[PDB]
Amino acid sequence: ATAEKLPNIYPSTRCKLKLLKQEEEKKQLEEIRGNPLSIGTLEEIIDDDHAIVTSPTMPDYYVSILSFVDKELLEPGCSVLLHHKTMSIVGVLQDDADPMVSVMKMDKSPTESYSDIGGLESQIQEIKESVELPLTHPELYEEMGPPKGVILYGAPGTGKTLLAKAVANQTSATFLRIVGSELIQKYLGDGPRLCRQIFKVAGENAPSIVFIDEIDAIGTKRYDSNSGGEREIQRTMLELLNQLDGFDDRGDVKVIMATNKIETLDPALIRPGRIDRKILFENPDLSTKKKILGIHTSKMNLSEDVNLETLVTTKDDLSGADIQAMCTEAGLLALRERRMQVTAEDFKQAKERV
Amino acid sequence: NDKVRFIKDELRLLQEPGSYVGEVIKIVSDKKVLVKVQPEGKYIVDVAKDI
Repeated sequence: ATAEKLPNIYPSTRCKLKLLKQEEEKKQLEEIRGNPLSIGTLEEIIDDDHAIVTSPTMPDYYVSILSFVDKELLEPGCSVLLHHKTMSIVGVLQDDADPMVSVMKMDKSPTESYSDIGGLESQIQEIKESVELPLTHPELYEEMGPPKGVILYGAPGTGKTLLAKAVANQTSATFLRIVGSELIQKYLGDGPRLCRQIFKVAGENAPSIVFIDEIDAIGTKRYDSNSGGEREIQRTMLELLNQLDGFDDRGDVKVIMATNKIETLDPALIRPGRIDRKILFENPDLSTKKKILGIHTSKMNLSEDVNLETLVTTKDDLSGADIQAMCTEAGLLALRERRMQVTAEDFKQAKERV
Repeated sequence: NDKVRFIKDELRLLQEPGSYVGEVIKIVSDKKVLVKVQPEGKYIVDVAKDI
């Protein structure tokens, strides 16, 4: 019943919304603008209430806004309403788009939740406390403050990758995942711009979760700045460091570091007092493995021949992925068996393969 | 008579300024489509009422 009343309520809202007298006045304000008008890009600004512009055809005319909307709403080098006469700024014009930055996984409150990934919790506190904790922002207030970022280690797809979005999901900020090998280019200086573009986003879309994976390459100080040593290595990293060592947060924009090559990196690349956090994924001990086991093992359908301990003890200290991985091809064997309920044998097989 | 008007019909359109193709950059709420003509640059311009 009330659904009807709810629907028309939604409807009446649409009406008033569309109802934006003022309409004429608004149209009067449109009837001002005339039409059709001309796109054109900003360049600089003065209080002049005249400013000149930028065009692909490149007329650049010194022009006023039609003033109700604002100059300060916009930045130099931005497309603006222009007439076709003088290309008069008609007002605030987006120039919305900018849907690109260098190489990233563009995602927010991502799929991975710490529940999902198999129990890693011992280090989840690390990532939770350093980030998720100030993400609540409540206690961190009294805490007086929160580190910048963390450093993952161990294996991706179990420790490194799975954890990565866990708190990223949990805090529900903008999770930005990248690889340094997803930077460069071998050329000099946009590696920074890559970061910049990223940091543009990072600065822009805050809160966000910065992620970084496998700095094997852009991060190695070597011993030398010369004799074949590619500047861009440091040249990038330093700038990445500049925005890194130029920012830590109280719980807004959070960083993640995922890689196995550790001291390839500068100490201030960590800059303790800022990055306090090393996550390192290990082979989960039989219990902790069992912790992840029961998760992925059970979520895999199977026949009661299967047992965790049947799998648990038989193991070499696998990765928490190999859990998944054994579990993975395990059913694949049952698929090669063309069955929907997996035996215990496939598991041992699938593991002793993988 | 079908012919006549028809043969006559072409006579008008022979008078034309031109017809601009365009490459739409986008639209906005304004109902002025935001466009870069291919040889020209970008203009944000109104649409036909029929669309």
